[PDB]
Amino acid sequence: AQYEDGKQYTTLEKPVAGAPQVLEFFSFFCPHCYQFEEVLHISDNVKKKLPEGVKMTKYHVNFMGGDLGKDLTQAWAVAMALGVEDKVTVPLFEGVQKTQTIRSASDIRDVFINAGIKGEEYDAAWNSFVVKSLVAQQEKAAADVQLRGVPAMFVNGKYQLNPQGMDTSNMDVFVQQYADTVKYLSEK
Amino acid sequence: AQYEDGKQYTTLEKPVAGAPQVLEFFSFFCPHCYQFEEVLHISDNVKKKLPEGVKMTKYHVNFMGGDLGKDLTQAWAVAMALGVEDKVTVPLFEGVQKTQTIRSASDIRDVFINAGIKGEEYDAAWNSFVVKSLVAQQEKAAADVQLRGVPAMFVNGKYQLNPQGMDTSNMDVFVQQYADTVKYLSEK
Repeated sequence: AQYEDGKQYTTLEKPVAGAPQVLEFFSFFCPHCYQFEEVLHISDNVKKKLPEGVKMTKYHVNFMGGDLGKDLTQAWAVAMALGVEDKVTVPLFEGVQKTQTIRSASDIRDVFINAGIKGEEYDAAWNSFVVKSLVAQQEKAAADVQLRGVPAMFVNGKYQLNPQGMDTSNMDVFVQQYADTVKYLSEK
Repeated sequence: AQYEDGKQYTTLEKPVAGAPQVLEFFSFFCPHCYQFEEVLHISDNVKKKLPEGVKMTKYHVNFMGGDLGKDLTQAWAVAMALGVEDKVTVPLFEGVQKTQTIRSASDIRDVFINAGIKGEEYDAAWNSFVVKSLVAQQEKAAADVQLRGVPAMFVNGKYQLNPQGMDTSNMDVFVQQYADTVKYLSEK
């Protein structure tokens, strides 16, 4: 590939210090985020391409979905705090976008219960200051890269992936170009 | 049910002349479209309640899918041209969203071949003026109704279904409310 700023990636005007090496932002209301998760498996394929020691971080954003949007950011904080992201990502995406059965915080709670998280544990986490701090961390991270939309990925707080500039004829070629761009940027 | 403008349906500010009597839009990438068609069977339930003589039309759109999305819209034109919608809708939805076996146009072609459409016939239709025209027709219809998202349904180019307010405490009752609304608008 001939990597070029503006094509596969763009460069932040003011790089963020102490940023995660690979930082993804998403919303459970975001249609492309649904595709990135269920059909393209972007995070898994980026992980596979990168060295074993690279930290990948994934944060939820507030600006899709009204009040339920805020609740989902708090729920994603719960998931991070309990380490159950992989248990709830699909039923949260599908509950919001596919079946549209997630309408309130109670419905979000039911998803966690059905994914095996004990209700008492969910409630304790939901109300915890660990979770409150993770909510603040997600919001600050988005602010720091001046985030305007999702999905988004940032490498070393300097470079932003530009999927728009990639080939969309074949799903697996798209994923390969995306992951290979992350690898190129990571060792930049 | 007591029908009111703004409740079960809305009224287009700019009516579309010569529109199909009942016009549905969808995308094979769209999870709620999968829900509508593969789980709720909205098209089929609407059809069953429609007055005799009222035909249903269904067009594909491309909001998410880039070049592959365009391929899907052209493949849907082939399905319309060949009259094989009822043979390929299921394996196309499953292949895109569930088994992730549809990654490119070649995989779409394989679905038609497996459904009984010979490869040379699929290709002849793919490259036909009829299919080129059907692609233009799908695009133009979406533009005419100022299509914002999918799924969507329009009656007589005048009325837009509004499922948001409908009873969703029960997917069976939702389907009934939705199909009854189309029947009502068709009679108007």
